[PDB]
Amino acid sequence: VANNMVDVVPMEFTDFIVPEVNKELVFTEPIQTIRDAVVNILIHFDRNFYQKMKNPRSPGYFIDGLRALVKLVTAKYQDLQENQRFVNVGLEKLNESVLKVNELLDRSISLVKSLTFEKERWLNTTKQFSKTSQELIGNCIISSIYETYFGHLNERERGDMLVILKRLLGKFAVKYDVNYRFIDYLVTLDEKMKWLECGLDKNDYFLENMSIVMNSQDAVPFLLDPSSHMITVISNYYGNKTVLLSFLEEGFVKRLENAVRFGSVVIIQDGEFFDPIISRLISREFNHARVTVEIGDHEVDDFKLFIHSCDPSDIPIFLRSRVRLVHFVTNKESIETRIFDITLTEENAEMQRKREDLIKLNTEYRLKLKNLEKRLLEELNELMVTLNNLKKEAMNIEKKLSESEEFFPQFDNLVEEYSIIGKHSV
Repeated sequence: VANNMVDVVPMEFTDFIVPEVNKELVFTEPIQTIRDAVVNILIHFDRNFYQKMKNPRSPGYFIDGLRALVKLVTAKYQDLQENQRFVNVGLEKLNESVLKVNELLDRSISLVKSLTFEKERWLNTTKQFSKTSQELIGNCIISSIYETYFGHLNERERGDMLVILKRLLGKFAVKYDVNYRFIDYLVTLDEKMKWLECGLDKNDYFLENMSIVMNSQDAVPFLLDPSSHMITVISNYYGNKTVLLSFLEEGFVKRLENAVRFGSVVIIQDGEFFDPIISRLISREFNHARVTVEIGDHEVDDFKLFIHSCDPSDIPIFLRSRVRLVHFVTNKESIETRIFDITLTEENAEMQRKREDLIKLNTEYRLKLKNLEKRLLEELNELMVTLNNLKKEAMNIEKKLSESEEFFPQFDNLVEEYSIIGKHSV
């Protein structure tokens, strides 16, 4: 099943070294390509996941994870292919311009130095894209698994399962990122600003949960929010598009049929009292004629569905398999993370502000450097000024990275001295 799912997407783009593992640890055909290693890794993760969560085990998580893996791999691989084509064309254009300049003593020395700097930058970029290509499949596994398995987890168990996943990636010799983060890699600053202005909590966990809620295009999202603030933030996010509803209301059939005819976003309250009338809609068993679904006793033809519930105590059978289960329930790990964050923001706001501003400035510097590189490559298909500006931006980025590396030991010492306070408060 996994092989037929992953044999449609180009995976065999990077090198692979065959690891030495036990014969009992492998399940598919002997390791010859990327696909068998990916399947072995993900089935080992599935077994370890069902061992950790401790009854029959539904294979729906496997299908959801395989679909999300396909989507993440195709999107990230397409983006990396465009970036690699762009840097290759840029290197070719730079080599042609250098040859033309050398064909036609201070100016010659400056041109030679600029060409050498451009060649060194191109070599460093080639190494960077090579590392990114080797890293790509590992990051895609991390992201899709995080999307389809880690929704209903608190922070500590989520981190432990991520540790298990990177250990499994290391065992089958598939490289990944030592400092992976969903927010930094697949969320930009504009979505962060949008989420925070809509009324979201400043903690990272609720941001991640909202991200996997709005990045689940296959399964319908389930929200277990006892404090019911996600209803308000979704209302603020969607504006007038929200149509709030619950099973307690009598006319839910009329409201849903009007909504699906209009195509509005619907949020359902009281998730513990589900009615199977919309089981066709939550399962997306449509018929293509025009796309039609059968709801109730009458056939009905940009519609989204959300489920909201304030019951942290029962999820209906087969709904938990047809939904994306996320949680907004505070636990001991959440308490520890929140008190750590508030302690950090109350002891020294200058260091936190400097770190955040440095990260944002590095991102803006990278964006400006990419824009300037695209502009100069478009102009080529003058040069010294753009090269000097790019060198200055790279030097500023390196200085900010060095400052962050030097301040990282201070953060580690703070964590070491404040774990006592964290465990005491818990």
